[PDB]
Amino acid sequence: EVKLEESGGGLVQPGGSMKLSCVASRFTLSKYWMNWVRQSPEKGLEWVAQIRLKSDNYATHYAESVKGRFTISRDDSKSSVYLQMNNLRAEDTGIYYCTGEIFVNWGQGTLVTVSAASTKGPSVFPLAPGTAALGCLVKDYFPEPVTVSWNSGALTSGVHTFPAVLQSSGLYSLSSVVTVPSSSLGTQTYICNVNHKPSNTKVDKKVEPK
Amino acid sequence: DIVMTQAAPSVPVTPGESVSISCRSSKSLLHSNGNTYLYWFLQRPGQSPQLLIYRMSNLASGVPDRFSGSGSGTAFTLRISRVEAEDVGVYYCMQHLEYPFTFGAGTKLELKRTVAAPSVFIFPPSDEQLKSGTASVVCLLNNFYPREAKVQWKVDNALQSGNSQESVTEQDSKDSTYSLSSTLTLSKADYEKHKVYACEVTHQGLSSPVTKSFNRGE
Amino acid sequence: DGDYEELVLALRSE
Ligand SMILES: [Cl-]
Ligand SMILES: [Zn+2]
Ligand SMILES: [Zn+2]
Ligand SMILES: [Zn+2]
Ligand SMILES: [Zn+2]
Repeated sequence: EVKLEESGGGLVQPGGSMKLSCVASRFTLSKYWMNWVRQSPEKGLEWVAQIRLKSDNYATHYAESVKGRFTISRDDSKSSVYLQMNNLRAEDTGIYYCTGEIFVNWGQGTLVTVSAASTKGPSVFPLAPGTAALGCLVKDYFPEPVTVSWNSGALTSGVHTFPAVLQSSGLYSLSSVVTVPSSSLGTQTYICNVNHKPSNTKVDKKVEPK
Repeated sequence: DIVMTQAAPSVPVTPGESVSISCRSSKSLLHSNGNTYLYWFLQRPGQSPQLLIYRMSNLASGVPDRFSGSGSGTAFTLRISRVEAEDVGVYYCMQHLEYPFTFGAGTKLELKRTVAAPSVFIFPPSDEQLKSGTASVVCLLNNFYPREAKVQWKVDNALQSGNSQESVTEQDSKDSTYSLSSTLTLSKADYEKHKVYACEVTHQGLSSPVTKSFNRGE
Repeated sequence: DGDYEELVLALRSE
């Protein structure tokens, strides 16, 4: 199966530069036009840029909002396409995907966060309790994302990890909850496995009743 | 520029029944070629967009034959004959007739189900948190339907505004229900002033609003 | 395979 893979995203200062890469496997890149498409909750799916073949003199086309700041390029011998992003704005934040000519093949996307805010690791607090409810609150972190699991993935049956909410002054919060029988309380150990890769934070927190 | 309009931000369906998703363009997408330059995509939650239809009416390879696409120049329709759980996500149209290529805002497919009253729980702020100088009171609303839920926070049975946030899970793949969290943030000193903390929930599944509370002491 | 290439070439217009 064809596979496209993007890399180079992360947290960047407004006015700064960032170059994204896209590597193709089981795909003769040299025969196909390539595109970059981005996604934000604000603007939805946005087509960013396109690059044609060597015989098309590598012709490029760009979205107007990106013209003059972004440059799309290819290196067929490295089986790769690139997006050089200069003079970055807050509006440029989002998931960036590379795709092939007919939009069948898309990578998993790379997250680009354009902000003057510094990285911050979260705090993990327990949500202690027929059926009983147990949880973990992952408060105060920047930028996104955080990863929450339960008992190293052994207990997935009734888990609900909520979407992150942005707070008062640019800091995120998230709650992760689970449903288990009342008989299991004090008999079965319940632990939330937390990680926030941008700040290099990893927390293993046990959930016990007060 | 070529504007792609998807009038419905969302559409509800009972599993096994049919649905139509509309899209419209501000200019004809018909090329002199005789082809209509329109794509349809499905973006399942937490996944990359996937192609369903190319040239307005052609099924992309490996797409189920329950999908179809039709239209006439500026008005387009995606149809699913019998909706399955794997069909939930966001449906987008896209034109590639002219630069820039443009997308519609998306239409999300939702599954209808019978009413389910939420299972409500209240969680006091942890002792570990109070040392920091802040209190987070969490209210969980478990496995309910429909999406509409009224969550009223009470501190000494006085109504609260501006000091709470909500987040909703995506429709559950197993039973088509939603789950909701409602957190109340108060300064430790303000939390230490009041005693009773209540979470009041109104939902069509409940005969009268349900209240889950606690007294700060215990 | 050449099925994807066949489709791309049939769809391509400049
Ligand atoms: Cl493709
Ligand atoms: Zn050419
Ligand atoms: Zn199927
Ligand atoms: Zn649940
Ligand atoms: Zn063939």
